Amino acid sequence: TYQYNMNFEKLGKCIIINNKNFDKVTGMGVRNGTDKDAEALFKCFRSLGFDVIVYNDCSCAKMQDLLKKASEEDHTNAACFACILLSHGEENVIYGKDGVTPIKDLTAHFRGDRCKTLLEKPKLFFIQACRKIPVEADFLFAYSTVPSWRGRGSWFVQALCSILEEHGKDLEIMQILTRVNDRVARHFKQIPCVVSMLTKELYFSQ
Amino acid sequence: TYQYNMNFEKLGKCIIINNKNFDKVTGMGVRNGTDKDAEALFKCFRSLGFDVIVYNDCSCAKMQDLLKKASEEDHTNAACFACILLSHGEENVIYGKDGVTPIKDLTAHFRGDRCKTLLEKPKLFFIQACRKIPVEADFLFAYSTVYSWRGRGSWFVQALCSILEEHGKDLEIMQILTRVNDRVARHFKQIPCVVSMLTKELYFS
Ligand SMILES: O=C(O)c1ccccc1Sc1ccccc1S(=O)(=O)N[C@]12C[C@H]3C[C@H](C[C@H](C3)C1)C2
Repeated sequence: TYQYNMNFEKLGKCIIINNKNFDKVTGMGVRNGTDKDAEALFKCFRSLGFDVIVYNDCSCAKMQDLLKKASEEDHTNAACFACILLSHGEENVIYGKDGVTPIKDLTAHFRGDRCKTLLEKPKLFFIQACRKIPVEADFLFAYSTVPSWRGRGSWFVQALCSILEEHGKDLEIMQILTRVNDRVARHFKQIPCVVSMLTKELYFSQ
Repeated sequence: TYQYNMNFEKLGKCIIINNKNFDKVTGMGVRNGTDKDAEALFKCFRSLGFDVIVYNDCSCAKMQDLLKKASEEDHTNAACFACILLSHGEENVIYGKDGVTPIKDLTAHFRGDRCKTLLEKPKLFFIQACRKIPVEADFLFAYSTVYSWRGRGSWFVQALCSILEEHGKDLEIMQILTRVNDRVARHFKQIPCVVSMLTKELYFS
């Protein structure tokens, strides 16, 4: 009634996009520790139940392509869809190897009026970068820093993954991300932000 | 450990700001039924434990001031502090009688480096736009929209109050708001947004 329904063949796709290396032209730098964060995330979301795919040094044009192609896929048998972005960022834009794409444009592909197969199911978006059913319902964003600090990993992620490894299967999504906020805030300063359009409670299990 | 602490003399002040009437020179419109919502809200946050106070048709002047005066008060005996805005809106700006004041201005007053006594305590902001602890930690915003549609109440408020009317004292803040995001979407379509920098679970008891 109040859980999001999990009685699905699969938990879902989980697209990690690990941009470490950027063209000189951007002025952005090699992002060190991102590899440690893709691994943490890759493994954590494997354990959860997600069919993880890690993209690497992904270009703005292939960030926009692979998410569109992922939204055109059939999700009829998936409980949700996660997507995880590990790049550089500015107000309302994630970076690629060749430039910047608006984050809203990347997520738009999974809107209800486009990705009918992910209707009524959580669309999760986690971002580590420096900054008659409605369509935008059943979305959720976890940005690393309120409008992002990290070779020994990054704070938001080291923490996100710690918390999923233990309570990931026994705690609601907001209970988790909240605990990730306290962890980042106390020590790991910055504070992570969480936007929820979710209309139900998201447990990754039973 | 993981719940926010409520063992305080008071739950906190709750400033409701009910802009129904907007000046001619300003171009904004009557938001009619905001008084049904403000009252709806007055009772809900009254039952919860809040010292709700309703100011009506404020100036952008009065708002930024009225929130500055509020941040400077003493909360050592308060568990949190609530605030509710019922005006017209556009992007990162709230409206008044004389114009618009950016919302960051209203909230900044309660940042960790300003209001030492509401530190590590929930700062709650509910907003209906019709059309080593960090500084920005422990705020929560509930916008009514990501338009926002409304006499006879408005959808966002109607639901928020219903859900609190019952589950206010036995449900975490995010669970409540998650239900308020469901009712607004299905029963009526638009969707409310919820921003949490909370670092703990917020129960009103
Ligand atoms: O500094 C505080 O006032 C502040 C204090 C505590 C929490 C957040 C903030 S900011 C703020 C305040 C109110 C509502 C939303 C935000 S926000 O988290 O989304 N931050 C921005 C930062 C810039 C100015 C304005 C519009 C846009 C760009 C986003 C607020």
